[PDB]
Amino acid sequence: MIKGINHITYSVSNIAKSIEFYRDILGADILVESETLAYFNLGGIWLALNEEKNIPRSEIKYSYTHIAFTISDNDFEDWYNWLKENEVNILERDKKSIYFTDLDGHKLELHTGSLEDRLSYYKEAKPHMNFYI
Amino acid sequence: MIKGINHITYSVSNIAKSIEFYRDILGADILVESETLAYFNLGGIWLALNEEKNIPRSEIKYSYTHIAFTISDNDFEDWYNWLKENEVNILEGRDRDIRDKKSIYFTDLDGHKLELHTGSLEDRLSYYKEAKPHMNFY
Ligand SMILES: C[C@@H]1O[C@@H]1P(=O)(O)O
Ligand SMILES: C[C@@H]1O[C@@H]1P(=O)(O)O
Ligand SMILES: [Mn+2]
Ligand SMILES: [Mn+2]
Repeated sequence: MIKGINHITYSVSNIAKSIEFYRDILGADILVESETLAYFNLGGIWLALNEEKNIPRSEIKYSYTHIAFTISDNDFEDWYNWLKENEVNILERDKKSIYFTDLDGHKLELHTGSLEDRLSYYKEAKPHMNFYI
Repeated sequence: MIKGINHITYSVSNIAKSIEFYRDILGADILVESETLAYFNLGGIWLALNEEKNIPRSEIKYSYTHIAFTISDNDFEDWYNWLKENEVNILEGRDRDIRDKKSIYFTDLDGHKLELHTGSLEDRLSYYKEAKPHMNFY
């Protein structure tokens, strides 16, 4: 049986610059680094970067695939301004969300809502969906 | 401050067969379904599938980007055998020292890379501190 999330690994083109992004902009706590890998604690999640210099990274911009992290409604504005302050690549009852990318186009989200919030909205607005809970 | 993981969302080309993959092979608990999306509990994580037509998905098999989920050492052979039984696209792992703990790498129907891993971050840091002198610790 799958017991929980273990780790998130991102392929990056420049470990040095990507480390700066995750550490200095998202506040990830660096644990180890070499020339080709870095590990972080980001919101209690084991984050790993592995440098891959020469792989194709053209198609990633087309996919809605992403990982959302939790922030407070209280820190929403503060995050938005900090990301804007840092020339971060921000993308344009659902609750609030900021979408952005790291340096290699990996889509990330800061979200203030819960699974319960989203289920309740869908029960009200979209009762034509199938609900199992 | 980032408080923790909120959800993981995959873009899928055929949501019907991606639902069967996550539900019937990985044992994700399905919560919601429409023609365009599906929500699961997988290992206490909010997992979302979003159907997207005509996105190019050929480059993804070249990237090491992936998400790893925890299984028990006790369940490792049963997981492996189960993914084999269901003709899952199991990938050739990297080379593995005993201290790296154990892993099964595979993809879903859209080539997203997944890992079943039996170790902790603590185990890896412990392995690397003893075996990896080209590494910096903090
Ligand atoms: C720790 C980073 O995911 C990689 P591994 O699967 O090569 O250990
Ligand atoms: C629910 C899955 O995250 C997607 P959303 O960002 O479209 O809400
Ligand atoms: Mn999202
Ligand atoms: Mn891994």
